[PDB]
Amino acid sequence: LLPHYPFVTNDDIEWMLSICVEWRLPEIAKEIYTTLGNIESIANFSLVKSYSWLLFEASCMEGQKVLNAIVSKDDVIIPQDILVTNSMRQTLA
Amino acid sequence: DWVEQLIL
Amino acid sequence: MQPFDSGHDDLVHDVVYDFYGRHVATCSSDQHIKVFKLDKDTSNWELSDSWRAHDSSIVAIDWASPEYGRIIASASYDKTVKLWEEDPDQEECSGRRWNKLCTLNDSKGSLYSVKFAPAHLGLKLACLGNDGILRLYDALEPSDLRSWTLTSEMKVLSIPPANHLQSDFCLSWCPSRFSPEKLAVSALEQAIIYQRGKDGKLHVAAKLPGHKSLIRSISWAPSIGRWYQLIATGCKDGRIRIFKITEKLQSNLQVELLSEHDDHNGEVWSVSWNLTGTILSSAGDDGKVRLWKATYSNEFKCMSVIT
Amino acid sequence: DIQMTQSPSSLSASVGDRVTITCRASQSVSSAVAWYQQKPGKAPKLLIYSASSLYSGVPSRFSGSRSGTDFTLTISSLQPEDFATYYCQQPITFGQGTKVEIKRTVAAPSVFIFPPSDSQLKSGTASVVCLLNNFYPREAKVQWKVDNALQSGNSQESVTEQDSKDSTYSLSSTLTLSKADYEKHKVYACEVTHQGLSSPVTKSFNRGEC
Amino acid sequence: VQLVESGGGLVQPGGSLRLSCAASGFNVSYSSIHWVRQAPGKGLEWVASIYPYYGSTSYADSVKGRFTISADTSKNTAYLQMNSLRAEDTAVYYCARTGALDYWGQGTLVTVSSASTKGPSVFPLAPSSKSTSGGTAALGCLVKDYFPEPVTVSWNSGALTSGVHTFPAVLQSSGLYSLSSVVTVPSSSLGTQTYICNVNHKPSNTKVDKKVEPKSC
Repeated sequence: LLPHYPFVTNDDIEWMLSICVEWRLPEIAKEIYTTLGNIESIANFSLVKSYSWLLFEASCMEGQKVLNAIVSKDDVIIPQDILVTNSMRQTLA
Repeated sequence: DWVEQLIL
Repeated sequence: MQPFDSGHDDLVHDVVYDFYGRHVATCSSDQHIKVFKLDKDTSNWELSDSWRAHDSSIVAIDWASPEYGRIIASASYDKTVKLWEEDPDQEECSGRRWNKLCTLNDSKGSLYSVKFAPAHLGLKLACLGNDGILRLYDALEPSDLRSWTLTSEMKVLSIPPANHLQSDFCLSWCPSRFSPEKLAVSALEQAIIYQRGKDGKLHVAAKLPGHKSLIRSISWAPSIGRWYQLIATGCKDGRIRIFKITEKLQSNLQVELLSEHDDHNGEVWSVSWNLTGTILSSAGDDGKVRLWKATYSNEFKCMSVIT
Repeated sequence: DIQMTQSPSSLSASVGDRVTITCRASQSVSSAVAWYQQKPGKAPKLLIYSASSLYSGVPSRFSGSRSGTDFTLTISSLQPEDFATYYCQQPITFGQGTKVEIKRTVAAPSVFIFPPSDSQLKSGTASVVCLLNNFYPREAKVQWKVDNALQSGNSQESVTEQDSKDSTYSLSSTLTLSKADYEKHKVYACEVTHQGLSSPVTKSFNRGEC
Repeated sequence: VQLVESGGGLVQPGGSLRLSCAASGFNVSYSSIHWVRQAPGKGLEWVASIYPYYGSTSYADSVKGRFTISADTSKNTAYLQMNSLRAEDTAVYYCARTGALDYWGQGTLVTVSSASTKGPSVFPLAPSSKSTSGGTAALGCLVKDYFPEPVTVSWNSGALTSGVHTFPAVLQSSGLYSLSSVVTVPSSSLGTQTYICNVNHKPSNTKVDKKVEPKSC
């Protein structure tokens, strides 16, 4: 049933997730999230293949060469939330 | 930490 | 909720809802595919995009799970199956909002149906046509929505006579997530069920006996809550049929007939299910739509008649 | 602390006109800039976030853009309901605001003078009031005269907000005197100078006459 | 979705007030609550914020050491405790949230001063005896010497609204406010219709009704 929940807000999604937790539906949560993932959006997202692609993109951007990058290396909250290989590589770059 | 993850 | 014009010149064959029920895909003989959007503010349906997609009459259509993006599939009499993906970076009604992702030409006969498989199996799909051969296709690498390989081919019918305009074929996967992969197929008078074997191949696991004419429609019902499966069929003999399938000549599948209904007095063209498989719909010659609910005894009763 | 400078601080534009408001950050902030609209007497309403993302439900005539350290809010076709103060935002700091009004044809004021009531004098003070009704533009000049002597420092004025239908202003001016000073003089007059007026208008009364 | 703000009003200087912001419709626990204030006729001033996630708080220089922002995730409610309040702190106070600032409090007015609440006096602005025949006349009421703001004015209990202008108050050098309200009516109705102005000053619980008519000689 849950996958059909008419979520819109952030809270709606968090509710869904909370129910996936409460019932232990990691495959469901993984799917819901997959639906959410589908530049800023990509940054927010940062399955294995996708992560690899994101890594490659980051590398390309670095070779070509802001807040997100600093966080990887309001702000405190972001650092707390952040607290993977692709990410580490981008941070190194 | 960031430089230990880059070396890995 | 007043009627509206599709924008099609020739007769319309299929209409399908997206996952959220806020979008609709239409395909007609004028070789066009239209996509409508349900505006939040003004509760009206308004054309999102229209475009020419085939060289012949487009008969079937279907949406893929949202967890794979915005994807539509079409089947036409031009012996092909095409796949499209919405590009949000295009104006609506521009005719360029949906890019062809691929084409499947393996069929050597016109195609009558195409259905995506349940998301819990990956981007998968099936198709059936004049050649009487069901084909399964898989988008092996979910990143390459062009990498469509052919997963399987099965001969449904064996000897289709070269002189019959009277042809009908239908598909419907078992939506169930916690049940072994399987799908239903109708071919003329026959209706048979396929199930994935341990060998990763499709085998005929049963047949739905009783049809005394052409099967116009079939759909597998969502078995949320139940331990059994239910599939309904709208035959040309004027009867709606509801079969109960339980798994406990070489099958592991049982087949019960739960109901039969002739209330339509004429051919039953469309048979559809609820999102919960709680309501079943039927439409036919009498120009009426009937909604059915299940009794406590598991019989089916008409809870309303629209016209 | 970061300063956000909006230009202009005030503007007048016709319905259907394209309107541009700019905001310059003291130092280099990143696209972390939002635009708001505030009607008078009400909470601000978000228009734009991340410099160029349109907040959900907001009419598409509103758009945001960035060029380096210059942030731009654009209204592609100004509507009568769009009068407000607009604010940019990057401690969190807000720009000083840009007031947007609707421009229209000149409208001359109607002028009225009111003597102090008996009840007011009755308490020791005398307020004389000059009303300028339904005019445009806002810049009207009131000059009080008492027995033809110019007055300064003993008057105050205020102006209504623009009328929502005809776009005019009204203005009230109050001349305040002691009862004693009021009683030392005969002719009380308010002289109004305004674009719509081809020459100044004077309304007056004589103290204690009817 | 809705923020709710309560607990402002009138407060003596050096005094204290706790403002509440009761939230609903969103995840208080991962949001940030901000307080932004607006002094009469001025722009918006951000004073403080709190992360409900980390509990981190921060403050504008102008309120630091006097204002404390806090939050109770278990009742979805945030607070701003305002100590040693000053005239400079008089303002409408808004609570707002971030997950930009998409959700805003309806605002509550904090007025900070020692002056006693004083009801206004209400005087007629009587229609000129020289009012033009077949023309338009003006009449009004002058609402003088009250503190603090605000005052409201209606005509004929709300039944007369057309041609009404109620002006912004001005602050006299005495420290008391004055405002005027006027309406234009046809001249031929001065003999025949009744015009009554209705003034309310909630802070002092003053209500006055004053009939405005031409002066007799």
